Amino acid sequence: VPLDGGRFATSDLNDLYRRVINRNNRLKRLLDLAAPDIIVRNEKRMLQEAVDALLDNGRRGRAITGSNKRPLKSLADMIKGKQGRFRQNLLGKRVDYSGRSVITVGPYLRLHQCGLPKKMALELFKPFIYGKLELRGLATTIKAAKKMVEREEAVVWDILDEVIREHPVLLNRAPTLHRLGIQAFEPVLIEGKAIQLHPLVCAAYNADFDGDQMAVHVPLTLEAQLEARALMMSTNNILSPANGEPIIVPSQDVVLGLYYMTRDCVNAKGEGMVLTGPKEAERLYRSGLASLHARVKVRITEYEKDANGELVAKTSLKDTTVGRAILWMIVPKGLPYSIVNQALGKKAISKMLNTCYRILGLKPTVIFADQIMYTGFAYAARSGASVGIDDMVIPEKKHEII
Amino acid sequence: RSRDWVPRSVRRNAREVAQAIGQLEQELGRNATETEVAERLGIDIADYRQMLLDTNNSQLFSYDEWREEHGDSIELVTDDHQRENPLQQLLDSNLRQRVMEAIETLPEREKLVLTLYYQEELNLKEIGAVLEVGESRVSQLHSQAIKRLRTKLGKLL
Amino acid sequence: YSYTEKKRIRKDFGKRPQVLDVPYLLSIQLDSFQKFIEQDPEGQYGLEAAFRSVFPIQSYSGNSELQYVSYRLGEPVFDVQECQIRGVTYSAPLRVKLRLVIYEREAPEGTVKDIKEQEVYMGEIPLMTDNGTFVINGTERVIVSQLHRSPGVFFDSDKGKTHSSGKVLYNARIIPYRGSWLDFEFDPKDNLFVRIDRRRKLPATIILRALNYTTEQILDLFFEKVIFEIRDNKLQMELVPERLRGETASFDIEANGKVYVEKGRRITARHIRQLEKDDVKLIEVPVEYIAGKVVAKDYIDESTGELICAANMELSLDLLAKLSQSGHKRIETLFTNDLDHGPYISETLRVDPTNDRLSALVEIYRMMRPGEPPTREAAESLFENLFFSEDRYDLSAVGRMKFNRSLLREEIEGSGILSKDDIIDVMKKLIDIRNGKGEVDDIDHLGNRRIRSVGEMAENQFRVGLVRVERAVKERLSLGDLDTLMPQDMINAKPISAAVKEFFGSSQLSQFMDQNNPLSEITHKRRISALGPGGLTRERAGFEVRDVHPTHYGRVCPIETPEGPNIGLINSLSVYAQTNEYGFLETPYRKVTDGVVTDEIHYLSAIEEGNYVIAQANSNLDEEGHFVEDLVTCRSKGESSLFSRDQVDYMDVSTQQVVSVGASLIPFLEHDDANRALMGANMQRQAVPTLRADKPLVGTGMERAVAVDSGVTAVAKRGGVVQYVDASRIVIKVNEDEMYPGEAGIDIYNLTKYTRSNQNTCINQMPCVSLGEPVERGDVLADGPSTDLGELALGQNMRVAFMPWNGYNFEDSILVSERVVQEDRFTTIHIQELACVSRDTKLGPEEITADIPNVGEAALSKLDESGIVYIGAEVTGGDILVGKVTPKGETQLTPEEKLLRAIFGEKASDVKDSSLRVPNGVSGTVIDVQVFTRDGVEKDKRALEIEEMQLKQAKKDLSEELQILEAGLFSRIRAVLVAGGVEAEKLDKLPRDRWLELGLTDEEKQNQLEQLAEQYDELKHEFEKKLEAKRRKITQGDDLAPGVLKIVKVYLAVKRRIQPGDKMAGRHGNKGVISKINPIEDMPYDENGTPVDIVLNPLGVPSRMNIGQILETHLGMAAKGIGDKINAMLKQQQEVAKLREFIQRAYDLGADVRQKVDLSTFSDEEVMRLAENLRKGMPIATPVFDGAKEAEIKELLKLGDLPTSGQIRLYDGRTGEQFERPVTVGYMYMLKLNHLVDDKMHARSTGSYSLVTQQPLGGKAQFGGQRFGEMEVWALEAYGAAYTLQEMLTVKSDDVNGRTKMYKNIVDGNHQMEPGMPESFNVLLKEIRSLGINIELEDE
Amino acid sequence: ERDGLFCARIFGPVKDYECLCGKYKRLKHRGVICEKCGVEVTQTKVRRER
DNA sequence: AGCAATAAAGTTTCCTTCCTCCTTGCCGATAACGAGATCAACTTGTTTGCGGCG
Ligand SMILES: [Mg+2]
Ligand SMILES: [Zn+2]
Repeated sequence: VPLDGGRFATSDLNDLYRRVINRNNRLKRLLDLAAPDIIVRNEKRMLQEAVDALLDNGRRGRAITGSNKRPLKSLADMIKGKQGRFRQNLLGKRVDYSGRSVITVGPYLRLHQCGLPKKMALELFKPFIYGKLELRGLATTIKAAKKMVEREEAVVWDILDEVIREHPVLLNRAPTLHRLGIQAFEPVLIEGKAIQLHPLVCAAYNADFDGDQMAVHVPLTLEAQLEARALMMSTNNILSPANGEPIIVPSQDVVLGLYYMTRDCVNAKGEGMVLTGPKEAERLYRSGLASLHARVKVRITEYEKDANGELVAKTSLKDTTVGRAILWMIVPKGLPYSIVNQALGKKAISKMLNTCYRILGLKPTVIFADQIMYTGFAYAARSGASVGIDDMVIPEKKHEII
Repeated sequence: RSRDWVPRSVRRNAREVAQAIGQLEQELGRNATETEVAERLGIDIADYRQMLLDTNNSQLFSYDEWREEHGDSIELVTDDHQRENPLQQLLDSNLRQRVMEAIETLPEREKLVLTLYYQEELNLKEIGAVLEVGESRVSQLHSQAIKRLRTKLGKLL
Repeated sequence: YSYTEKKRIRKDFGKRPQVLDVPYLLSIQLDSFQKFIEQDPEGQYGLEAAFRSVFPIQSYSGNSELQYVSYRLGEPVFDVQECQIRGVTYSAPLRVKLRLVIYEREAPEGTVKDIKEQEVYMGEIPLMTDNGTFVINGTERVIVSQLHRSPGVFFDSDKGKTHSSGKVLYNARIIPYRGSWLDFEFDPKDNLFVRIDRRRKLPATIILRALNYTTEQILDLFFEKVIFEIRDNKLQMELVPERLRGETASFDIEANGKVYVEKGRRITARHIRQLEKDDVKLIEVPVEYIAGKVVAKDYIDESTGELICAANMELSLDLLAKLSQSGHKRIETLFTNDLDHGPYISETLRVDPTNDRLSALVEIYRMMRPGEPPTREAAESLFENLFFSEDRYDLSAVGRMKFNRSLLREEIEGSGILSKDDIIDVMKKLIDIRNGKGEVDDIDHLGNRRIRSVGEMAENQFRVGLVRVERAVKERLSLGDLDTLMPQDMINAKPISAAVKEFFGSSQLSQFMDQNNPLSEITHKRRISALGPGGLTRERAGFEVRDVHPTHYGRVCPIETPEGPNIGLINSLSVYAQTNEYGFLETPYRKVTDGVVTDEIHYLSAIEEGNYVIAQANSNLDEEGHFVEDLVTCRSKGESSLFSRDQVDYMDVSTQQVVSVGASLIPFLEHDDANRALMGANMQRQAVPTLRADKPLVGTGMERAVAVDSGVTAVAKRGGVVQYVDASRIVIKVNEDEMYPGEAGIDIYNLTKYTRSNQNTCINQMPCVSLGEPVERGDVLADGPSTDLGELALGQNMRVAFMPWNGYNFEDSILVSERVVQEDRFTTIHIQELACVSRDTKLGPEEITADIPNVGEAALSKLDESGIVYIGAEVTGGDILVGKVTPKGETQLTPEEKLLRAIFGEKASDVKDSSLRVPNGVSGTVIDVQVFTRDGVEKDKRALEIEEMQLKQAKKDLSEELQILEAGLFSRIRAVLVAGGVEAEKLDKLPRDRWLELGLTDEEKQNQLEQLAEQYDELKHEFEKKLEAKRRKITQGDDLAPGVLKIVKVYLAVKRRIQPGDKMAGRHGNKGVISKINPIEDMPYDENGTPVDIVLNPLGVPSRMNIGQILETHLGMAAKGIGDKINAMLKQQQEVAKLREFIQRAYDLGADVRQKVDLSTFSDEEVMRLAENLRKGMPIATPVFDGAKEAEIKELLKLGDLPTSGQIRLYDGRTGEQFERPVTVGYMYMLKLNHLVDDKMHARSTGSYSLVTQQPLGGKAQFGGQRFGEMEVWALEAYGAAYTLQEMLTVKSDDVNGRTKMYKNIVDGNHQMEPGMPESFNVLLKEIRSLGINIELEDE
Repeated sequence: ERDGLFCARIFGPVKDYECLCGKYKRLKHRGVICEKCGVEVTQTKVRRER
């Protein structure tokens, strides 16, 4: 095919066909004369050499090149290595109805939600829009849809909101190690050009928020839509098939909030007084009368289903820190009160959740987890939390040892 | 000569500019004052001005890697002008049935004239031979069909 | 200090007395090309070296000959700026001296036959800037300096190659600078072999005969003669006592009359002492000791001529008898202490088939030249060529030198060609280490690696072109006429220029430069590799080179090299690193003499150091005594340890010499992890300058030197006073003493305003100077893009306090206010360039014209009559720039478009448009246009307007110039008429030209009127001359590719502001994404109402250990207060003496910082301006390891009247209550980067495709679809959702029918599917059958 | 070009298809009678992929 | 309003047609120079098979 300035670009295959043909034609011309045999011999040496070099250049004899000193690429490497159809073209695919961007965080979100900047998603559900603008009769035909769309009317955004509800999508970090490297989320449109991301699935993706990128794909049809809503959704993908553990570890922050608050000092104040329930711990501390971290006696109402899966209510009193009181506010009606009577190391939360799932079923665990995130972020912000050069500690018993 | 596929007098002129330009570059001792080329090879400017196109531009290959290690080839940085497009044929067929829609109220032969010439890509004056009226009535009626289709709206202009 | 320094001083806390100020930094490229071009007479380098290397040429006969004499260059036609503008390489002429001399071949050497001594132009060449670059075709570029292995010799030993053995195999290698390598080797069976350019193995000894050597002489050289002697029946034999050493007695070893070693008995060291002692060599021995011994030399019967035993043949007792009676009472044999003296050569020989020399040459030829007939002289010529022809072999006596050292000779130099002695000696050294003596050595030791520079590359490509010449030159000498053939008639200059152009345009070394920030360039030219030709490869090369070697110390920075697969390979030069003259390295060191550090220096090698000891600078020195402490950590032998004080030889200079400059500049390196220090300085180059140039406050000391030596800025060439000033240019008047006489001495400087970078950025300059003010030499006069007052400015300093906030700083994510968005003070610009060309078709010419059919006038409104935009406009995607059009042929349409044209009826011309337009997604401002058009063609009219206003400009500039100059000269032209009378104001009032006739006296002064008119004529003539030259050069048309008619080119301007996603970080690896911007009102704030700027996540301090960022932060808060304390006073307008004392004491804080300044020196106005600059904050230098201290941070902070830890009470903007704890707060100086949200984002529904396979492309530039890998398949299969994949592979990839009908169904509301088969499948089938195969398929 | 690699002749197998004045040729429009001269024509067959 | 006439104007065909150009094949005029190499590759590397290779 030709180029901008009339120049050409070609396939070397042709070049190899040519030599073959020349030689064969020569050979006929020669044969018509019954010539001495030696030139015939040479003619066929050069023949077969041309032939197999067509098939596969530098295998038998050393390779033919152009002027560049580079091979005249044969067939076989249409099929071979990575370059071949298999590993390049046939198994691995370039794709339309796809996109990507840099990402970031949505903390407040719910797990199933994912941030969408306007214009890309706008582009992506284009033919749906066109169908519905012929539906409403705004765009009686296609060009009117196009033209109002490139005019970006408010109705455009209204119908965008109309469509994208319940309209899930597919998410991809690179590289795909295990099957959770991708997941199936539900959109929430946002005003930017960068995605927000629910924090906890940094680990399924090995993601850190320092400048990575993700891509997005689409179950255009319904079957795949429903599969992703039913299989790859954030709710199914909560335990490794490798070893049966929660992959929902709250790594580093919310842990801190919980450990800090759910803790037993002695020093502050109000040590050893009496309440009805946790709502009074809220009542005081939101007025700021008590140390949350202070063992004090209160009354709690714990529930149980020692019956054949039927609740068994009771209540009793506890010398406990205030935060434990508060955090009982959120436990969903199945647990003992021993669950909280320590200052909550990481694995305590692991087993918190494990128990929560294996007893109570699934969805309460999810909900429980969500509020753990929200509240621990909240009181982490409340916490007051920083470090200094003075928080570095040097034992006086170092220099003498050395 | 067999392998090369460019003409001969071409290469004569190429040899000639080679000899001449070297000869005169040593006459002078510096370069690129093409008016001298117009002089010494005093035929015309446009002649060589074309010739430089003709000669000084050779072919290249397709799969040369793209430079700063093998990011991609030249086979991925290519473009086309003769592409497919789905809606132009769509609306063309729409306009085809609009043509019959427009002309179905108009005289019987011209209906069939413009149908069978425009539909199945057949003969026009084949019909002018059938009637044998001189194709003047054809002319005004064709004008009228245009006046009839200039009663509606369509973009793709 | 200097004026520029009086403007703004940066404090320091360094304490060690510095000896050295850093040198000129990029001396090396300058030097290399300088020596390359320069006319060396004798001590040749490069070009003269190349000529005198290819010292003259003579004919295929030997009848005639050219001769070199000398050369010269020209000066360039075009200046720099026109070259970059015009679109050309910047180059120099070349001018050659030559003498065609001819010999009379009748006469013996009747040399007076013919002389044609003339000169010759041949080729231009490119030259360098004062900066380092070569522009090419209007493209500024740089080539890289290389590292690789020396030539010479090299020893090594593989360890268990046939691992069944688990045995060592030694071998030796020789690598000429140019010519063939050579390899000597052992085998599992203790036998020597050789190969050239890894030819197949051969016995070595063959070649020894091939050099006309007999086995006799062979083992004479290699082997010492074990002499037996047959005294009338019995065997006696000579013995050296130290041959029987660790050896055991075969018989009754004794004397003539005395026993030393009994049977079975080891010849101890005692008996060696006896045998040396009592004076015995000749010892009776059994005849049986022979049988098994080998004859040394082919012994015969002299009467017969019969090899009773061929040489190198084991011996016996029947052969003893025959040999004894033959008249041989002495038999030389080989010594075999297989422990020490093994007869590896004897073994290698008796494996070798050949005896004669000639057949050995034949067999070598037959290997080397297989099939070809064995013609004698051909083999001789081949062999002489490979190593004994000056043509195809060389050493680069460095090779010779290193080799002689590896020979342990004395003579450094020699030839470029081998000798026999040398080869013999390498065989000897090989066998000696094989016995054990000595050792092989290493690669990573820099002493073995030599660097290589631009000059040499030029040399080699140049002489290559010379050889291309040599060919045809000889072809024509012998044949053509001699009398008439001018020397220049034969030649050509294409190939030379071709190579030169090539690697200046084709090499993997020559790259674009990184115009982003000064550091980027200066480092990128200080960047080292071992890749390209004569180098290595990523996948082949491994770990051993990537790692660290101790010799790197003080030459190479360990702390900048990337994360890519090329980790350890490239690494930047150290700071005070220098190069040996050869291409090795060196580094200065302070001598330690009598304990005293002598203040001298020596740039010591990568070898020398291993001998001596060097002291460390962190050592506290005892104040003109010596090193204070006893056990000083010194270093030698590739390691460090603790030594005494008197013991030392030398000391380093600094604490810095190891690092890079990219490394050196973050302060408090001394408190953090290494890897992330790498990351820090690696991104530190990758920044962008803001609109404005904000300083830092915490420094190291060096920023000024790079601020200078980048060369971006205005400079004080020569002292003066500011004459004229503007926002675009400057004029200076030069001081008298500096104003040397000939010129009037008025420098000027036209500045570079809004101009594009290769990374597409805003470039510009600006004054930081005033009018009517003196100037010292050297100082700058206007800033560059990213600096202030001669100091680096590439980021901004801002507030921060760190704590969680609601999950907007989850993993290092960042959160900020919004006031800075009002200030737009990180906002920047991205110039974008665009063009459109007119070309001549086969039919005819493309044209450019406003008029085009089927256009709404809306577009045209912004175009002029020719079809070109009005400058200053503001534009958007879809808009049109250039009304370009194309004369076209015709087409054979069909009724579809027939009828669409029947309907619309808008006529199709014989032309279409080829117009230039705004790409989708882009919008901005036009500010400049240029046009280029050929010599031959009418200049499209607006380009004439542009040439005319460019002439207007140039004329105006030169008018200004000469008007000023000549106005200085009008001073004389008035004053000297005053000499010779008085017309006190009858002079002045009447018009000034009409002064010549005024009162006129004879004797000398008629000549003075003539001198007047003379100068007048001179000057007007110069003016006309200058206009002529310049007006021609400007008016001169362009040089173009074939087919081109002319081109247009456009620039643009667009300005980018923050949106979240924007990457940013600081100087400690402290990366981060931005998620949200905060209104002020929810910001945490303070006692005094000040909210904060920036917020952070401190979980990643210890995990990362970027602790020095803390220290800064103390200081970040700290010195600010001083400025406020001053600005407080300022707005209060207190008093000078208050400023005086307060400032002096600011500088008078520390214990033992070196700098000591007074200000009673300085004037009041200096104080005012200084104070006025300091108001924003007091900046400081923290040297890296001679840094400040916590005492001192907290000292300044205690003066600043604040929490000592600087960690304090804050309340919430949202709710307005106090947090629990205090929080450390301060300022960081941080950055922005080029990984931007708009630079990266892309989506795609539907568009272009491939062609051979019809599936989509990739790349935002070409509307790219994303890729879907096998890994994503595997995961999906893990779930098991078939239909997804069906779709993913059919419709969104290949099935065209599929994509069509699904698009149809969707717009119809139908969300359903139908599959097909990929085209890409059957392609493979069609390949398969192509290969001669009945691939096929079984139908259902 | 014909007898070639992109051989026009295989798509236009010569001995073929010309009308008198030389409008329709080379397989391009199989079912074409060149109408001005009314000349009927036969025998042509198309691949592009074979 | 429907139907035709005369006159004019622009054609597409189209076909020759004779200038000029351009390209496909052939054959020729002194006598003898030298068997190529020519400017490259730097030796990844461990595992595994098979032909020797005793
Ligand atoms: Mg990451
Ligand atoms: Zn026809």
